Amino acid sequence: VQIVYKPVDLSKVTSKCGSLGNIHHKPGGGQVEVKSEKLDFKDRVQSKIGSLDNITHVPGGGNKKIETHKLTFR
Amino acid sequence: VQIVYKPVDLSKVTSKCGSLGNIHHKPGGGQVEVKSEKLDFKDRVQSKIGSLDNITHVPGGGNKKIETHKLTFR
Amino acid sequence: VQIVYKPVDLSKVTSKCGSLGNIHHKPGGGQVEVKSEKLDFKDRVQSKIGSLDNITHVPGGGNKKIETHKLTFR
Amino acid sequence: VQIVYKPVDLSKVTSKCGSLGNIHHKPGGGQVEVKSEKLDFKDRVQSKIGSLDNITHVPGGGNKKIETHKLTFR
Amino acid sequence: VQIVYKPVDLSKVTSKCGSLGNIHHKPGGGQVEVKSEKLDFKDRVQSKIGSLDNITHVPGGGNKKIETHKLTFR
Amino acid sequence: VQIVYKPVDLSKVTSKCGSLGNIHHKPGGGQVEVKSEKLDFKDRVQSKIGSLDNITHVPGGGNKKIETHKLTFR
Amino acid sequence: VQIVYKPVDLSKVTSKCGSLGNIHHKPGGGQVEVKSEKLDFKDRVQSKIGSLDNITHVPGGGNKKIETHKLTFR
Amino acid sequence: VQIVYKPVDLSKVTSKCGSLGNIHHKPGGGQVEVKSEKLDFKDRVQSKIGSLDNITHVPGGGNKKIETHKLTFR
Amino acid sequence: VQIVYKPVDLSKVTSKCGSLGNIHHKPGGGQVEVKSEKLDFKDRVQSKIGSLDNITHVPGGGNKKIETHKLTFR
Amino acid sequence: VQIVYKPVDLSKVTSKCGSLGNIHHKPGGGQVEVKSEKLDFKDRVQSKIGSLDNITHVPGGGNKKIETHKLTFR
Repeated sequence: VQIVYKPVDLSKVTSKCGSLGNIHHKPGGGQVEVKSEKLDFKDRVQSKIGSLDNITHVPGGGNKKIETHKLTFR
Repeated sequence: VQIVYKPVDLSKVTSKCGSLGNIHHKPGGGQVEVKSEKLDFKDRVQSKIGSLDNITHVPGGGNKKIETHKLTFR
Repeated sequence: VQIVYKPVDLSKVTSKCGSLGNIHHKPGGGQVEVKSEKLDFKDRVQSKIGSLDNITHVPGGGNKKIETHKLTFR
Repeated sequence: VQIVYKPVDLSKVTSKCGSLGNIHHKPGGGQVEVKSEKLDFKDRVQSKIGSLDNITHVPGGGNKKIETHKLTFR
Repeated sequence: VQIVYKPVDLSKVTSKCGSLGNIHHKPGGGQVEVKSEKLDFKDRVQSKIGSLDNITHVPGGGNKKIETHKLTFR
Repeated sequence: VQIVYKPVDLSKVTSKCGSLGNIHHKPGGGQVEVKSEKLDFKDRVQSKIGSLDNITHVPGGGNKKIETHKLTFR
Repeated sequence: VQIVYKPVDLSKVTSKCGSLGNIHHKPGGGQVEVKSEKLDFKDRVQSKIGSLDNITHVPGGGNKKIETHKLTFR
Repeated sequence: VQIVYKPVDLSKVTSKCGSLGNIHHKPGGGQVEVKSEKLDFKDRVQSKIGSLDNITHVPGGGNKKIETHKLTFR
Repeated sequence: VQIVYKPVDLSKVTSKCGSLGNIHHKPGGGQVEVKSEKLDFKDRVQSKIGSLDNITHVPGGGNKKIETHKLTFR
Repeated sequence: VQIVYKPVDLSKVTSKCGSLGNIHHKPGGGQVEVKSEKLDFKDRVQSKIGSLDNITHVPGGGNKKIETHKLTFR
């Protein structure tokens, strides 16, 4: 029983951008009304209730590598 | 019983952009009204209830590699 | 019993863009009204209830490679 | 019993675009009214209920390769 | 019992576009009214109920390769 | 020269209504596009140019008497 | 030369309404686009140019008497 | 030369309303775009240019009498 | 030359309303864009340019009498 | 030359209202953008340029009498 785990990974992620100019985020907010009474969350819940919200994201490169290696022997 | 796991991966993701000009995000917000009473979430729930929301995303390159390697021996 | 897993992968994703000009996202928001009483979510639910929402996405290259390698021995 | 998994993959995805000009997304929002009482979601549900929503996507290249390699030995 | 899996794949997807001019997406929204009471979704449901929605997509190249390789030995 | 102006006017306008029930005015608006260059209005002009508009009028009685008495001696 | 101006006016306007119930005015607005360059208005002009507008009028009685008495001696 | 101006005016305007119930004015606003360059108004001009606007009027009685008496001796 | 101006005016305006209930004015605002360069107003001009505006008027009785008496001797 | 100006005016304006209940004015504001360069106003101009504005008026009786008496001897 011989298991050889040898992932040869050569990877490059490259973003080339000269200049990012005028980014204008001007939002006139509104109205959010939320009515509830009983909220039950047990395990690993991500919940946003009644949000007015503004996200301006300007990453120079925004590159993301996700690598998962799982080996299980039963 | 011999298992040879040898994924030779050579990968390149390349975005070339000179300049990003005028990005204008001006939204006049409105009205969101949500009525509930009983909310039950058990396991691994992602829930957005009653949101007014504004996302401006300007990544220079926006490149994303997702690589999953799973080996299971039963 | 010999299993040789050798995926030779040479892949390139290339986006070349000189300049991105005027992107104008101006939306006049409206009205969203949602009435419920009892919401039950058990496992791995993604749910958006009562959203008014504005997404401006301007990636320089927007390239995404998804690679899944699964080997199972029973 | 010999299994040789050797996918030689040479692939290139190439988008060449000089300039992207005026993109104008101005939508006058309307009205969405949704009435329900009892919602039950068990496993792996993606549900959007009562949304008014605006998506402006201008990727420089928008190239996406999806590669799935599955080998199962029973 | 010898299985030789050797797909030699040489593939190129190429979009050449000089300039993309005026894209104008101005839609006057209307009215959507949806009435239900009991909704039951068990496994792997994708459901949109009561949406008014606006999608402007202008990818520079919009090229997508989908490759699935499945080998099963019983 | 004798002018006797004696209009004996006895007038009654009567509207009897018990109850006015559900009046529902929900119109999905559309699009109006009007192009002109030179507009000249001299005396007593009433002009509506490029209107999208919604009028809900529910008067309890809506009674209107118009009485004009003109006597001219030359 | 004798002018007797004696208009005996007895007038009653009567609206009787018990109750006015549900009046619902929910209009999804649209888009109005008006292009002009030169507008000249001299005397007593009433002009609405490029309006999106919503009027909900619920008068209890809405009764209007207009009475004009003009006597001119030349 | 004898002018007798004796308008005997007995007038009553009467609105009787028990109760005014639910008046709901919820309008999702839209978009108004107006382009002009040169506007010239000399005498007694009433002009609305580029308005998005919402008027909710609920007078208990809304009764209006307009009476004009003009006598001119030349 | 005898001018007798004796307008005997007996007038009553009466609004009787028991109770005014739920008046709900919730408007999701939109977007108004107005472009001009040169505006010339000489005498007695009433002008609204580029307004987004919300008027909720609930007078208990809303009764208005307008009476003009003009006598001119030349 | 005898001018007798004797307007006998007996007038009553009466609004009777028991109670005014829930008046709810919740407006989600939007966006107003106005561009001009040269504005010339000479005599008696009333002008509103670029306003977003909210007026809630709840007078108990809202009764207004306007009476103008003009006598001119040339």
